[PDB]
Amino acid sequence: FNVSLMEKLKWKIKCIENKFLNYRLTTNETVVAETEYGKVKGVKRLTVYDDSYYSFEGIPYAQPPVGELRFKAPQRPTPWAGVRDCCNHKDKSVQVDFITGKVCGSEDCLYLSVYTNNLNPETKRPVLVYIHGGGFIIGENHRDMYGPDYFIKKDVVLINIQYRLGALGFLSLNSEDLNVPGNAGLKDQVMALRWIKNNCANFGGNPDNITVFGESAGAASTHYMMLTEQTRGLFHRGILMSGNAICPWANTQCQHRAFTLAKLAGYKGEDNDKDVLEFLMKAKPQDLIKLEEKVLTLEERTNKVMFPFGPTVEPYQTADCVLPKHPREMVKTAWGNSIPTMMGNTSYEGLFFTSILKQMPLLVKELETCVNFVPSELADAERTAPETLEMGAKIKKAHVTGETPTADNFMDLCSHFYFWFPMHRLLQLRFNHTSGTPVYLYRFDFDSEDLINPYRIMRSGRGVKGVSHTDELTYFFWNQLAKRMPKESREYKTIERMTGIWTQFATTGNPYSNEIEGMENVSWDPIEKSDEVYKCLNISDELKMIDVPEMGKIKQWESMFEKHRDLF
Ligand SMILES: *B(O)c1cc(Br)cc(N2CCCC2)c1
Repeated sequence: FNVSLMEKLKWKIKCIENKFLNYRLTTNETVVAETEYGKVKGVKRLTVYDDSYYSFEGIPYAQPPVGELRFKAPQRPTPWAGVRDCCNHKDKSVQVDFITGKVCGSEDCLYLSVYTNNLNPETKRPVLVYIHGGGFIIGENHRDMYGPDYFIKKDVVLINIQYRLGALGFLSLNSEDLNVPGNAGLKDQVMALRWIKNNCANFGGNPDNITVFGESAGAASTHYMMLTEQTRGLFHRGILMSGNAICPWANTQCQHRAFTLAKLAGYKGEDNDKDVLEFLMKAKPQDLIKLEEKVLTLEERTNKVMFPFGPTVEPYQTADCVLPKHPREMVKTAWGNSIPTMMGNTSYEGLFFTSILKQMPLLVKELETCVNFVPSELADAERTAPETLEMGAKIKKAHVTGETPTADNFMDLCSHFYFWFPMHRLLQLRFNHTSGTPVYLYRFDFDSEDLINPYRIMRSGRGVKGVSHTDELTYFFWNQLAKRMPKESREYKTIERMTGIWTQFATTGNPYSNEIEGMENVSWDPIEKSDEVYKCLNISDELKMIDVPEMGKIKQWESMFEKHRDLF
């Protein structure tokens, strides 16, 4: 699973190019802004499209979670006299670099970045807050991956946050005396959102008009931020891009896995929460993150647990508790059910798993009965119960198109298991607990290899057709693999469309505007509870409202809950 020497060298070359471009697009125009915690100094930067924006990076929203603060809820940062230099980014959270294979980052990572094309707008502006994905184990707010260069064409304030990843963000212990209930990384997000609420006006933002959005684990995070009581009314729109909290990969009960991690790292002693914590508290952070890949058992991997540490139901209550119940239970009471909401997925999500399939062809044989993809809550432990075989058959008829299952059948199935089916479950649960504010659906169906992002390397997608999970990021954010596209190019037009639609929705709670090219004939209605078939804006070279192509398969997955409706 090591990225090729060829791509490692391409990547090293691109990292160097990025350093020089970043320098070249820096200006001498520094500015100072006020915050609750003291003055911050930022700087204007340029874009390759000859735009410019004010950039503040490395604004702390919490105390560095180091030493005794490791694995704990974030605390408010210490204020400062004088001016804090925010003209440079800070480290990303400790994580494995997927190109190099080496551990990178720092425990000192609780920062956010703020961007706008005008620090003194004549009216206060929509504030968009992006939470990055990466399975809660990788990711950053560095502009080599999430550059604001496209968004700042619009009159908005854009904020990109970091939050703790991996075991450092998501360790969880049952022992109440130890104050490690879990979800430290989601609590990081909460404290970032509180900072934004109370400070965005200083950068020209409207604190009464905040939109939180994210993709993949960032979408699950956004959803968590819409579910938890901790954030009630902190913001006003939400966009879930290819994920939510009901996704099987987006939460896990990981309380037993701390001991395993400790033991991988050399711990000698018994499985006792306090002894385990003390060992983990002294370990080098890079040693723990490097070994995180080894934590899951054969059984857990088989049963489709994707990450050893992630969002979890906390075993006891604390003042900072974010997830006191399972996400489905949390939907039934969520304040965020009553704010304008947009959700979507790409047209071939499962293509994302091309790399894993290449290395483990045997996975395709799982579709012979499909029992491993039956939702874990329904399946028996060995996945041999006659009921489990029955449910797996429903899945098999949904995705296997011939006598022998194919790799494409596998990836199609993945689209539904990991993304479309959780979306369906969320929409149906939400309809029974909402003021009635609208939810809009999109389907991202624009395929190009003329402009890409780094995930395409991770998924072995060079020369591969189809719109994978993460392919839409390319049209939202600058990354170091990008380039200036001709303004009449289909790629450039898609950048304008995506940032336009998101800015339009952020502003009004309605993603339609006849000011967007190609939307002239679009009648984009939100989903109603009585709808048997979901309507979505399909985003390709043309913008077209269609019934969701995935609907039939979605209903087939739902039928597995025929005799278990209370679990749907
Ligand atoms: B999104 O943050 C996301 C979803 C899935 Br499913 C899997 C990942 N990974 C797996 C390998 C690294 C990130 C991310």
